[PDB]
Amino acid sequence: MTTPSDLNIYQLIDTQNGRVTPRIYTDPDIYQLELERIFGRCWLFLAHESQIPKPGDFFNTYMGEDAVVVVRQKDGSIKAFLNQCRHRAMRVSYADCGNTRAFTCPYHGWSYGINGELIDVPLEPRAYPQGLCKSHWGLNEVPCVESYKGLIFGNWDTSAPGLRDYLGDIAWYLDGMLDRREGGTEIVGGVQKWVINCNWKFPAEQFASDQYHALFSHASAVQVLGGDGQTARPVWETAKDALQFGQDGHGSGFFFTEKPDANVWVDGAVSSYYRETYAEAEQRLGEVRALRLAGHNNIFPTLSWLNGTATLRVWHPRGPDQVEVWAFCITDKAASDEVKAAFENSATRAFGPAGFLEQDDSENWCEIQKLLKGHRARNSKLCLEMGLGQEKRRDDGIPGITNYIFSETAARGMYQRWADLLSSESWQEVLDKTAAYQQEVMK
Amino acid sequence: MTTPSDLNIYQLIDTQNGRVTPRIYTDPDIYQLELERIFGRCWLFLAHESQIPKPGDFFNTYMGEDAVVVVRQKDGSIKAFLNQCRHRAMRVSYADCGNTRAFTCPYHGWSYGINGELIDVPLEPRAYPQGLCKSHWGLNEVPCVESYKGLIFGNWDTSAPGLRDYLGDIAWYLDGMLDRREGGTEIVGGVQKWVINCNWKFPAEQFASDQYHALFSHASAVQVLGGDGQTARPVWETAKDALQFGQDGHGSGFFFTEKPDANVWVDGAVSSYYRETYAEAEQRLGEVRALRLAGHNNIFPTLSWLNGTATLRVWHPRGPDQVEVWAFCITDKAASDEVKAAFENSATRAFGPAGFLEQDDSENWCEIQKLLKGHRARNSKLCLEMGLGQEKRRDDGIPGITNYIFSETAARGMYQRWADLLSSESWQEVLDKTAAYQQEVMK
Amino acid sequence: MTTPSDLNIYQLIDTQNGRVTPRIYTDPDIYQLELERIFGRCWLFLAHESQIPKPGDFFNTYMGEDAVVVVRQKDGSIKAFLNQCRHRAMRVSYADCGNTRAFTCPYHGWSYGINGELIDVPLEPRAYPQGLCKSHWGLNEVPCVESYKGLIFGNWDTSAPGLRDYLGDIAWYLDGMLDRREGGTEIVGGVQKWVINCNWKFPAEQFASDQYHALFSHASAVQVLGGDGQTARPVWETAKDALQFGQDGHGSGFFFTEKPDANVWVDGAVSSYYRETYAEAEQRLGEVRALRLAGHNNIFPTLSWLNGTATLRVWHPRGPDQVEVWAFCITDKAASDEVKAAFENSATRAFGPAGFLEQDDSENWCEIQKLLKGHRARNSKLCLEMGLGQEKRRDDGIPGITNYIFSETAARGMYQRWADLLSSESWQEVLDKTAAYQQEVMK
Amino acid sequence: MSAQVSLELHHRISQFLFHEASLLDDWKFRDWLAQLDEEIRYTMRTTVNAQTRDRRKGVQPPTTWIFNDTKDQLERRIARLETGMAWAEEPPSRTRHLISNCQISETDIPNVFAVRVNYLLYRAQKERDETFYVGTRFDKVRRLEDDNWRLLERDIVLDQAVITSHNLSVLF
Amino acid sequence: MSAQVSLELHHRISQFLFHEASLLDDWKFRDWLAQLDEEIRYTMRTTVNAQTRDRRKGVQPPTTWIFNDTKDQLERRIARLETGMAWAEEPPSRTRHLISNCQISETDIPNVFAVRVNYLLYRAQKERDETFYVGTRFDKVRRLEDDNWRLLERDIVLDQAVITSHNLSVLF
Amino acid sequence: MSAQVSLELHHRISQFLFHEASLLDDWKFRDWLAQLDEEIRYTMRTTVNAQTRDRRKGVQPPTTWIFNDTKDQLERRIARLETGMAWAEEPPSRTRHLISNCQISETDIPNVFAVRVNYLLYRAQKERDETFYVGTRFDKVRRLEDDNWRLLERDIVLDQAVITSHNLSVLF
Ligand SMILES: O=C(O)CCc1ccccc1
Ligand SMILES: O=C(O)CCc1ccccc1
Ligand SMILES: O=C(O)CCc1ccccc1
Ligand code: FES
Ligand code: FES
Ligand code: FES
Ligand SMILES: [Fe+2]
Ligand SMILES: [Fe+2]
Ligand SMILES: [Fe+2]
Repeated sequence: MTTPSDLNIYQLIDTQNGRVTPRIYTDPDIYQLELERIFGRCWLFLAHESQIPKPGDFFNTYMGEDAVVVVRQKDGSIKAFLNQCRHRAMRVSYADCGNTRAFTCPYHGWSYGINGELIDVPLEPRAYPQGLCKSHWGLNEVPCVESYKGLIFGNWDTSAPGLRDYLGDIAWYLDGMLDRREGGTEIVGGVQKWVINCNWKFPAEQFASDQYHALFSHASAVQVLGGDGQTARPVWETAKDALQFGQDGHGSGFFFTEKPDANVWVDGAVSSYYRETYAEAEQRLGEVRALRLAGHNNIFPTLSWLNGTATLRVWHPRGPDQVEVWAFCITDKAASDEVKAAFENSATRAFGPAGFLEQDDSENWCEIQKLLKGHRARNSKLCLEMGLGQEKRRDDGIPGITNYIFSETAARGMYQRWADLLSSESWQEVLDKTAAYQQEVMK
Repeated sequence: MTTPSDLNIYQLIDTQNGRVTPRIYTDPDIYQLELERIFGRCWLFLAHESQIPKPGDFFNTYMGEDAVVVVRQKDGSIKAFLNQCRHRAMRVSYADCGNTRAFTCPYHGWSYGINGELIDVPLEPRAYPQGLCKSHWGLNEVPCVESYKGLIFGNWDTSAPGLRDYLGDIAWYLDGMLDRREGGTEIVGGVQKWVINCNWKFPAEQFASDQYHALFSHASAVQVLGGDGQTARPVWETAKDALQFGQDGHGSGFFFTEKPDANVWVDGAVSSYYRETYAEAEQRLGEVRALRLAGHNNIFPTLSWLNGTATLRVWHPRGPDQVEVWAFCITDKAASDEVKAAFENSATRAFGPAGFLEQDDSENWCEIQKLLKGHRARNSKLCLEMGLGQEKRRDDGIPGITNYIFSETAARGMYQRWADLLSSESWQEVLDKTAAYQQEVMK
Repeated sequence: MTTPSDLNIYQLIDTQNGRVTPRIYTDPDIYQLELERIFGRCWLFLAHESQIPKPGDFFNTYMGEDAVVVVRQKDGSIKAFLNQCRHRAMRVSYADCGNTRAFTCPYHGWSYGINGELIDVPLEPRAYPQGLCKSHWGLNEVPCVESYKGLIFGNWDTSAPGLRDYLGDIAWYLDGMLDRREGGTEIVGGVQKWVINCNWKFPAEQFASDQYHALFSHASAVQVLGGDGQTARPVWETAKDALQFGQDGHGSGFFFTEKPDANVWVDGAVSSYYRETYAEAEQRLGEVRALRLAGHNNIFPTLSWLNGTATLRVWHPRGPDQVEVWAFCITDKAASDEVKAAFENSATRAFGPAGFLEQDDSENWCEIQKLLKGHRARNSKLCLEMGLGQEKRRDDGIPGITNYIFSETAARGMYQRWADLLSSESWQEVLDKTAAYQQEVMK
Repeated sequence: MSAQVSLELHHRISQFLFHEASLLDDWKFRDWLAQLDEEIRYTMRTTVNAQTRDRRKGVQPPTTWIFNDTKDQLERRIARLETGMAWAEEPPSRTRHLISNCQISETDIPNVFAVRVNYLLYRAQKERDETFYVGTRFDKVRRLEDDNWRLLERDIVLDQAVITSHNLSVLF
Repeated sequence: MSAQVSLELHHRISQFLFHEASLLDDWKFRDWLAQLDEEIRYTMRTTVNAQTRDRRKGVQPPTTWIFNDTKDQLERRIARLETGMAWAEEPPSRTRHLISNCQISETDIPNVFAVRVNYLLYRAQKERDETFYVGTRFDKVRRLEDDNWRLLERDIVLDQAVITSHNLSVLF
Repeated sequence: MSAQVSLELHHRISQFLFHEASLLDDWKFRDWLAQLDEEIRYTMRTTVNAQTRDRRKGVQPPTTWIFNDTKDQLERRIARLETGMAWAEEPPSRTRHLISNCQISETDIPNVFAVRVNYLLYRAQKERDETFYVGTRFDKVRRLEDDNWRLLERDIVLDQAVITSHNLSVLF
C-alpha cells in the first residue's frame, strides 16, 4: 500500500524559496519510509556510561520503534541487542534497569547469556533429534555501537559513516558541555517519560533552529519569574552578538555575553557554582565556549539539549501523529551532593510535564496536529524565509555555516537532509547531494 | 496518488433497477475522494446573519473537516477565512462567538486584521533583513460567500455555479419557511452539538426522502404524546394528498391539509401562534405553502430542516464512520419573547440528544454502521425500488419532479448526483450528465 | 488494494527449512485476503444441537466478522441466516438465545418468517404500485449447513468439499470425545466471552501443535496445585509414549498411559466418574482412545478442545491484532446433575478469564503482539525446526501422519495450508498442492 | 454561607439519596417516580467556551436547554419505556451511579435543605459499549412530619462541550 | 424493610471495609487473608441479554461462574503469586479500589450485618495499560465479642457482557 | 496501629477537604491559597518497574520529582494564570475532584491529624478532551484554637509509569 516511487519528496519541500507543504507531517506512507530509512541508517542515542558502571548492568531503551537492551560486558565493552526471542519472538527483559547474569524467555524457557549466545534449550535431545545449531540462533545484535565522551550511540547499518564523521562540527559545540571539568559527567536521579500527540518533526525543528518563539510563548513565565540579587531581564535583551549554526541537519544557537550568566529560570546556587568554576572551564575549552551558559542544540534526528539547565531530551516516534519524550538530567561528576540536588530541583521545576515552560510548547504542537486533518488545511504553503541569503562563514574561529540567531538556516538544512535521506539508496549519493547543496548555498 | 480510475463508482450503485451496494458506506478511498470533490465543490452552510449583527463579530464553524471563521466587516459585507497561521500553521481563534479587532497567533505573535491582511510581524527588521512581502502572506480566504434571505453559504471553488442556480427549485420550498412574515427570521438561544457513529450519508438520505419510517420507528412517541385538547392522531393518518420533490439531490416532502395544523409533538402555544398569523403568511406566499406546517427538507449535501418544529441541522463528517451534528432553533423576528421561549422549549424537547424522536434514529444508524464490518455483509445488494416509474411533472403550479410521498425518487437522485460529482473533472460534465439523467427518467 | 499478485505469500514462510517471517501476524492486506478466502471457503463452527432443541429456537453466533442466526425448523432441519434486513441493512435479532415466530426489523417494519421468506411489508400497495417480488428479497442464507454427531458447522461456498471429507482423519480423534457413551453429549451452563489483543494464528497454532510450553509457562500452577492430595506429578512424567498428528492443518496430541487418568487440574469426582465409566467407553471405541483423558486438539481454522477438562473454544477474529474467545463446557448427556455441576466447576476454575492456566497464555500472546510494531522486529526469521525429518506413518492402527509430541509437524502443515488457500483460486488447486506437499514430505 | 447540618440530618439525607440511586439502578421506575415531589424541576444546560475579555467581564456565549421537565413529563418518559416500543431502550441499558463529596446546608424556607454532590454515571449497553458522565449536582430536599423525604429540585452540570454519545436515554 | 444500623455501627463497618481495601492496594496478601472468615464465599457470574417477552416473564439465557472460591482456593491463589513464577503478575499490577454508596442493614442471624456498596476498580500495569471495572457488591460481616470484624460472604456484579480485558489477575 | 478519631473530628475534617476541593473546582484560587498553611509541602514522584530480586530485597530504580513546591511557588503558579498569557490554560480547563476512602488518625504532634484518601481527578478541556487521574493521597491537617483547619502537607501518588497526557496544568 506504500510505494517509494509514487511519493514525490522533492515536490513537497522547496528549500531555495523557503516553502513547506504540511502534508509531510501527516502522511502514513512517508512515516513508513522514514522508519525504513532515516531511523534505519542514522546514529541514535542509547544511554550514558554512568548508568551501566559494573559488568552485567543493563538498561532498556528504544531505537525507532524497536525495543533495545544495552548491557555492559565482562571486559569493559558495551553491547546492544534487540528484545526478541529467536523462537516465537517474545521479549526477554522488562525491568527499567538492573544487574543480571542471563536472560530467560518466560514462554518456553530459552536462556541467553550477556554476550548474546544461546546457552540453554530445555529438553533439546528429545525435541531436536537431528540437532540444533546454537551458533545461528543467537540474539540479534546492533553491529555498530560507540560512545563519545560518555554518551552511547548506536547504528543499524554498517555502510553509514563513523560517529565522529557523522557528528562533524556539532562535536565542537557538544564538547562545550561535556568537557567543562576533568572527570566527565554523570546522570542524576531517574528519567522522566511522557507522551505528546504531535509529529516527531515539530520538537526536533524547534530545538534545532527556534529562538523566535521564546519572546511571545514564554512571556508569562518571564514576567512572573523575573530574593537574592539577580538579573530579572532575560539574557536576550542585553546580548551583543548572536550565533546560529545550521549544518547537516545539526543545529545550534546561542548569544554572546560579557560575563558567565545562566538564564533567569535557574536557581541561584547553580549560577553561583557556574561562576565559581570559570577558570577551569576557560582553560580546558576557551573563552568563547566557557562564557556560553545558555542556548539550544539539536543532533539529527532526535537528540536535544540546552546549556543552561543541563537537560537531555530524546524523542521516540509512535506513529505519524504521536511521540514519547524521555528526559534526563546530567551534571559534572566532581560536583558535590548539594549542587547536584540543586541541579535536579532546577531542571525538574523548569522542564517536565509540570514545568513552567514545556506546557505551552506541547499545547502548540498538539493544536497544530489537530488542525492538520482537513484536505484544504494540508495543501497550503508555509513560509520559511527568515534570514534568506545572509549565510556566511565566520573568520573568528567558530567552525561551520553561521547566520544570525533569528534565521531558519538549520530548519532548511534539516528538511534538505530529510529529503535527501528519504530519496536515496546509498549513503554516498546522500553525501554527494549534501556537498552539492552546501556549495550552492554558500555561493 | 488518488486516482478515480482504480475505483468503480458507477458499478456500486444501479439507479435504474434500484440497487445499492453497502461498500459505499465504509470505504476510506471513497471518503478521501469525497473530501476532495464533493465538499470541495459544493455550497455549504456557514451561519445566520442574526449571529453576527455588528462589525467585528465572528463565528467559528466548519467546512468539511476544515475550521472556518466568519466575520462581519465594517462596510457591511461578510467574509470567511481558514483558521491557519501562514507561518507554521497554528490556529488564531478558539472562542465560540464574540467581538474582536485582530487575530493574534499565540505561538510566535503574528497579527492579522479582520480583513485578513498581515498587519504586525514581531522583530521584522532583525528577522527579515532582505524584506518580507506582507501582501502574499495574508489569511486564506473563501472566494465565494453569499447569503440567501439571511442564511450564509460558502464555496471553495470559483467554477461552481452561483447560489441561486445551485438551489434552483428547492428555493421555492425554502422560501415557504423563510418568508412567512416581514423582518425575516433570527436564531434563538445557542447551538446544540453532539457526535454520532455513522456515515454522513445516512441522515442526509433520511432527511431527503424518508417518511416511511415514522410509522414504525416513532410508534411509542406517537402513542404516548397522542394537557390541552389536540388532535391525538398525527397528520399522516387524516391526510389526503401528499407530495415529494426529488430533484438534483435536493429532496422535500409534505402532506396536504385543509387547515393550518402543526404536528402533535409541538406545544399548544406554538400551534396557536401559527393559526393566528395565517392571513399574512397566506398573502405573502400563497395558500399551498401557507398551509404547510409539517414535512421534511434537505439541501445537498448536509443541510436539513423540518417545517413544524423550526429546527436547522448541519452534519459535519468526521471520518468514514462518524458525524457531528449541530442543531439550531430559528423563528420569526416579529414574534414576542414568550412565543420564542415556547419555540425553544418545544424544539429542545422534541429534538436533541435527549429528545423523544432523535434517540431511535441515532440508534438505528449506529447499529447499521456496526453491522457493516464483515466481508459478506458489505457485498449484498439493497433494494431501492419504491415508487419506480411513477415520476411525473405536476400541472397544478408546484415546480419540479414530483412523486408520491412514499417513494424513493429523492434518494435515487441524491445517489446519482453523488456518483456524477465523484466521477467527473469539470462542473460542465456534471451538469450534462444530470440533464441526460433527467431526460431519461422523465420519459 | 488486496490482490494476489502484489503480495508474496510463499516468500514469507519457508516450510522445508522451518523459518517464519513475523510480518504475517501484522499485515492488513493479508488480513483482508484472509477474510475473503480462508473464512469464506472453510467450515466454521456454529452451535450444538442441544442449544436449539425445539422448533423456533434460535442462537446468535458469528462467521468471520459476519453475524449469523441459527434456527431450528419445524420439520426438524436447521438453517443459518445472515443478520441483515434486505431493505437498508439493519439487524433483526439481538438476544443471545430464545424462541420466536418471526423476525421484525425495527427501522421500518419488514417481517421475516423462520424459513427466511418475507411475509409482511407495511403499506405495500401505496408504497409499491408497480408491485414487489417477495421471492427475491428473502433473507441471505448459508448454502451449506451440516452437523457431525451434534456439532453444527457451516460453509459459505458450495464448491468446497463436504464436512466428512473436510475433516478426514481428525474425525477419528473427535469421535473419541463425542462417542464415549450412548445419547451423545450436551452443553452445560452458558457461554463465556472475552477479548484478547493478538492475532488468531497464535492461539490456533498453540492449540494445534504446542505441548512444549506447559513445562515452563505453567510451572507455578503445577507446583501449587500439587484440590486435595493427588498424583503430584503431571501425566507427562509418567507417560511412556507420545503421539502428535499433524495433517491438513488439523493437529492433535496426547500421551500413552497405562490407566485412565485425567490431569492434576481436574476435580476428584470427575476422575472417579471417568474410572467408573471406562468400561462402556472402551467397549464402544477401543482401548487406545478410551485411555486418553488428556491432550490437545484443533480443527482448522479456529476450533479447539482439550480431552481432560471438557472445554470447547472458538476464536472470532476482530481485526489484524485482536480476537474474541467464546468458551463452552460440554459433557455426556447420561451423567447425573451432580457430575455435571462438578464438570462446570472444574472447567470454570481451570480455564476462563480468571483461570489458573489461561492468564499466562494470554499475557504471552499480548506481549508478542505489542513487540511486533517495529520495522526491524517484523523482518527477522523465526525457527520452526523441531522434529524435522522424523515424520513417518505408524503401523499400529493410528491413522495419519505421526511424529513425536515434541515436534512442529502440525504447525508447519497449518502454515502450508494457509499459504495454499491464500494463493489459489479454486479448491482443486489447493487439493493438488496439498497432495504434492504430502508426497514430498513422506520422501 | 448557611450553617452545615448536624450529624443525624447528614446521615439521613445521604441515606435517602443512596436509596434513590439504588432504585434507579434496579429498573424500578414507579418507586423512583413515587420518590419525587409534585413541584420537581429537572434541569440541564449546555457548556461553552468564551474569550478572556468575556470571562473577565462575566459574559458568555448563549446556551440552551437539554432537559427541562416537571413530574408529568417524567411520567411520559417512563410510560414510553413501559410500552415496549422504545428501540433505544431495547435491550435496556445497565447503569451505575456513584455519588461523592456530599455537602448539606440549611435553607431560608423551613424544612427544606440544600445539597451539593459530585457524580459519576457509568453506562454500559449491548456488547462492548461504555460511557462515563462526570459532573456536579445541586438538589433541594423537603422533610415531612412523618420523617419522609421528597426531592424538590435537581440541576445537573455536564462538563462536555461536545457530547460524545449518540443519545442520552438514561435518567441522571 | 430491615432497620438501618445507627451511626456508630455504620462508622465502624465502613472503616473496616476501607482498611481491607487498603491492605489489598499495598500488596499485603497475608493480612488480607487473615481478615477473611473460615466460611468465606467469593462469587461472580456472567451477564446476558434477553428478549422483551423473557424480561416480562422473568426468564433469561443461562449463565455461568467466573469466580467460585472458599478460603483454601484463595490461599492457593496467594501462594501462586508468592512462588515467583506467575508471569501474569510479573511485574505486579497497580490497583486502586474506590467504594461508595454504603448501605448497611441488620440480619436475622445475631451479630451479622448485610452491606451493599458500589465499586470502581482501577488497574494499571506495565507501561500504558489502564482498565476500569465498575459495578455493585454485596457483603456480610460478623462482629466478634472483642470488637473485631470478619467477612463472611462476597458476591460481585460486573456490568460487561463481553469482558474487554485479556485476564483478571486481580482480586476484587 | 494508628488510633482513629471519633465521629465529630472525622465529620469536620471531611467537610474541610470537600470545601477545599469545591474551591478548586470553581476557579477560586485566592481562597484556596488562603486555605494552605505557611509550611505547606506539595510533592509528587515518578513510578518505576523493578526485577523480582530487587522487589524481594526492596531496591528500586532511581526516581525523580514532578512537583516540589512551597507556598511561594504555588503563588507564582497562580499569578502566571492570572496574567492572561498562559496558553496552556487559555481557555481554562474544567476539572472535578472525587475523594473517597477517608481514613483519619492522630499524630504525635498535638493538634495535627494524618489523613489518607483515594482520588479521581477528571479533566476536560477545549472540545473532545478527557483525562482521568486515579491514585492515593496523604495529608496532614492542623486545627487552630478558633476551630479552623489548615493544610500542612500533601504527598500525591500517580499510578502511571508513562504519563499519557501532554502536560499537567491542573493543581492536584
Ligand atoms: O538558552 C537557553 O537556556 C534556552 C533558550 C531557548 C529558548 C527557546 C528554544 C530553545 C532555547
Ligand atoms: O413533518 C414533520 O414535522 C416531521 C415528519 C418527518 C418524518 C420523517 C423524517 C423527517 C420528517
Ligand atoms: O492434556 C491436557 O489436558 C492439556 C495439555 C495441553 C498442553 C498445552 C496445550 C494444550 C493442551
Ligand atoms: S517464546 Fe522464547 S523460547 Fe519460545
Ligand atoms: S505559528 Fe503563527 S506566527 Fe508562527
Ligand atoms: S431497515 Fe429493515 S425494513 Fe427498512
Ligand atoms: Fe522553549
Ligand atoms: Fe424522524
Ligand atoms: Fe495451556
